[PDB]
Amino acid sequence: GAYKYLEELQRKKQSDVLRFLQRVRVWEYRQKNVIHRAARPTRPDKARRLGYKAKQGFVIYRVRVRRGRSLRATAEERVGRRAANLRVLNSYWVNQDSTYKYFEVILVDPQHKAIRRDARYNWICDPVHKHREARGLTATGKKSRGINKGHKLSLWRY
Amino acid sequence: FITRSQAVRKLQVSLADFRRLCIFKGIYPFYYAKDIQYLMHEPVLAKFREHKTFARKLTRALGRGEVSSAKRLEEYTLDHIIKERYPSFPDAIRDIDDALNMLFLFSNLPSTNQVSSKIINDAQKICNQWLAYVAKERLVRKVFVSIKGVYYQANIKGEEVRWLVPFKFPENIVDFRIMLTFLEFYSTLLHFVLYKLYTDSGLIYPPKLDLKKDKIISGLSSYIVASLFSAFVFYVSREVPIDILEFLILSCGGNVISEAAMDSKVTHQIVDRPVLKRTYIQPQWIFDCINKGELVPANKYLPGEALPPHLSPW
Amino acid sequence: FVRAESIVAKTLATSREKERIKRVSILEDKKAKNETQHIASGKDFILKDGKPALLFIVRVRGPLAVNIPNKAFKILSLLRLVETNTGVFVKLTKNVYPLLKVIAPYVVIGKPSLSSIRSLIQKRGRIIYKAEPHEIVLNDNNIVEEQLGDHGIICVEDIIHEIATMGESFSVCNFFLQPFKLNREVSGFGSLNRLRKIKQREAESRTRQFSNAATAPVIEVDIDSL
Amino acid sequence: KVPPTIAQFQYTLDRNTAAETFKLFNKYRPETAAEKKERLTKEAAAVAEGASPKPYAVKYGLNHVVALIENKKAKLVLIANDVDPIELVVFLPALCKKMGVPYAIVKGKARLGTLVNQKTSAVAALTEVEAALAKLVSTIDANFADKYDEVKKHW
RNA sequence: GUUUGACCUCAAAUCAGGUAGGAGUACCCGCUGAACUCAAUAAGCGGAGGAAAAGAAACCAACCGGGAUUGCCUUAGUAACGCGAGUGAAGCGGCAAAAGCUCAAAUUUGAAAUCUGGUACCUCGGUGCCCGAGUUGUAAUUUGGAGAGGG
RNA sequence: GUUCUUUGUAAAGUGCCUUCGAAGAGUCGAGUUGUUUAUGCAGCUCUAAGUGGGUGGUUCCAUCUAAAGCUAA
RNA sequence: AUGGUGAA
Repeated sequence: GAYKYLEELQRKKQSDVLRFLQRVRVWEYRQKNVIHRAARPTRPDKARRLGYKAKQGFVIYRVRVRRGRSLRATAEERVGRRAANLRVLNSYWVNQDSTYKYFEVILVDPQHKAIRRDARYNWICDPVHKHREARGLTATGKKSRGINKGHKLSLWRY
Repeated sequence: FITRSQAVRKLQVSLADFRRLCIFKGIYPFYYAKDIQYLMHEPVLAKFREHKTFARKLTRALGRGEVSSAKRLEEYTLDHIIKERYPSFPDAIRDIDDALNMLFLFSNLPSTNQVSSKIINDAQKICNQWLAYVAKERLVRKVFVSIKGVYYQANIKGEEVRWLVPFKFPENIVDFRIMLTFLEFYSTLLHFVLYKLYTDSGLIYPPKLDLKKDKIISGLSSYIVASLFSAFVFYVSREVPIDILEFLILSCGGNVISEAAMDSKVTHQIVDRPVLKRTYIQPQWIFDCINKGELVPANKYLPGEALPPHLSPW
Repeated sequence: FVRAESIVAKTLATSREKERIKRVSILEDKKAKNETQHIASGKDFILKDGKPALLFIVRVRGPLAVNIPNKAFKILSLLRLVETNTGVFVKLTKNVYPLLKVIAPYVVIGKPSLSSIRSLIQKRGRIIYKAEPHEIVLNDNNIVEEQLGDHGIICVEDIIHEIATMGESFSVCNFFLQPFKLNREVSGFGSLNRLRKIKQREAESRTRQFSNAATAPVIEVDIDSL
Repeated sequence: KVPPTIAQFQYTLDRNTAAETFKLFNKYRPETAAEKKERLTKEAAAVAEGASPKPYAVKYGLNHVVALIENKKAKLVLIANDVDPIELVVFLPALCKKMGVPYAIVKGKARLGTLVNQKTSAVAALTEVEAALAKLVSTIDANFADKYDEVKKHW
């Protein structure tokens, strides 16, 4: 599949092709608003391996955050604030700049009947998952919370 | 009240479709708001939008290719408007007197880029039913032979429709688009009017028709004042239109034999040539007799004699 | 500027048309001589003879843009059917019989009807005469009574009878009629017209087909189509 | 400045050869949803009242098109230039060259997809065909793969 | 063929189908965080449910191996630190309950087999039809305990 | 228990023979600067491997497959 | 110190 090659191509980010792509896309991202909808993910392999699908109900956003709290979590919270009715399942890096960093975030609509009608994603419609990014329950949030594995008063009646 | 442009913008419908909507409904002064509001609620707007969407989707398919999609995409009548403008059948008959002139004119127009052959065929066929019905109830009362044509007046339940029959000569060819909409509306009205008239006549509708006879004359002799010319049979010379003479005689109850049939009680022969070799009579005799029921003998209309002053019967 | 494909296609079509015309003419020359000893066929037949019969002919467009060939072009010029969608009535004869094959690919022929002839005459008609560029329609019979009528053809009905009954004045009237320019089928372009033309073109292949055989039966189709 | 690996597109097949390729591809347009549905309904009706050669169609889906590639099953590969994610198609010409498979580039992804029903197709390929495929492949080679074999140069 | 439509993007709707604000806040999840080492305490900010969170190992283990997560006893007031005031755990052991697993990942290509919306019937939905989403990937088949093709 | 349906060259499992046979990147890691009860997190330059890599103690051994996610008790 | 209140 193309993803097998896309992953390896994206691995060598310092390569000339990706260096040119990043500097081409940085200006386009800057000309856009702080938060704007993305028709398609610029890194389809990353999104697809992150559980994103092109079926109806899935929405890709992009957001710019100043450089210099975790940037990923801040971006997720910022996109969730504007996208109140959407759930920020996950986010990933796409481009970085000297003054700003760009992280792509994939949103899943729980109200859409398509998302509710499939068993592979209906779990996200539960009220427990509301504002998932707010509580830092995402991948970036869990990592920031330090949820690692391993080392890394009470009085009874008698 | 709102301006015509303001009303169009409110309806957000191009002027081409607004013309059709107004013709179907009728709006005029600058224009009263209530009429525009009533028009906006008409279902015809939805059908027009559907037609526009169909056209744009067809264009999309044609540009993309795969003509099969365009062919498969191919899968109405203003009945409600008829009731609104014609609350009752007598009202429709009353409005016929001026509405059907357009249809009768279109019945003889030539096919061109501005008018599809189907429209002309439908207009001609509508005449084949109108004349057939009129030749059974014998409602013809006037036959004024005017320069514009033979001004027929059929007593259609006492409204004396003033429909005019254009001459069979080529009608050499204005914005036909409005004329096309008027013709479509009049044909939609004619469908129901003819259905009602045929049902009233007691004949099963649609009745059978003969096509071999149509291939010979193509007209009233197919598709299956009144006391005049009872059982009379007339021979028509090569200088008269059979389409007009035959209809009047058939309505009167007689019969006609065409000279060009291969191109007895023969009381009269209609001839206009100065040379002749049956009671020879000019065509004016039949018209004069029908106009007043005179049933005057042939002595007053021998061929070659001075024509009498035919005053207009109105 | 014109792309190469057009020139090559025109050349290929012209070669085939010229070969077919030459073969048909050579076979007809031997058939007329009545030798009929080493040819495909000598008799003639029509399937769906050279006996008299009034037929209507319509000039159809196509085939591909073949340069005007001498034989067919001259034959059409005799009937002055160069313009597309033009038709004229001709008296069928044994001498005229090979002309059908000579100009078969460009025209369609058939047996008309009295009603069709009457409708065509009464609905269309030209009199290109008195500068005399006017295309005056048969508005009145006065022109027919004056210029015509020497042989007794005084009105339009007389012309109809002569055409249908093959009268003496058939040649005179037919030339005077200035044969009619029939309207084209679709007569449009744009959103609906493109699809309508594409749909109509399919019937052309199944109706206007040329077998190219030297002994091909005369192609005939009912004139009731139009 | 674009790197040598980029700008391989934009320089695409000529007008005449591109038109010939489009015409050839139109001869093997995959059955559309409506046609497939009606054919299946007809087959069901025939079976319900009272075994065919393998079909042929153009390959368009990127995943399965690449799957056919590397296996040497792709006789010809056609790629769009205006694809938004360039990385999806940057490596495709290189893979085709490495595997020894003819490849070509075209301008307009939508025009590429118009011959395969879908709105867009990015890339397209053919698995089977009658005999004009060899001539088209030779023309594409001599006009793009050998005439512009220096694509690795320039910037 | 200077006409055109597609695809991509940017806007509008008294258009149709949808959702977030606020309140409560004992418990819970993150940010920020003051003073008598005090204290990752209090207040403040944002978000949720009946529990929240975590949860099926890049874990602990140096054993004759255990084997999702969380609570209790014990480990233990021990290891360790500031050796000084004070802070301060964790494996193993016993108790109550135990459940599994899903996608990226290799060709469905002899058939995008997937699904949202509108409409006509019987209605926590199903059927036919139409459109749209989809190929820059929607169903089944595979999630390391491996797994797939065949006989 | 009672029933109307059960199906279409439809689905699954198991032992034998054979051929094939993937793994979450500005991520682990590393240096620094702030926080933390000398673990972790955060800003930042660098940022890689797949008979590879993470954690440990003895002359290199034991276990696991991270950088996606759901789950009552 | 935290969070508010008001004034010339």
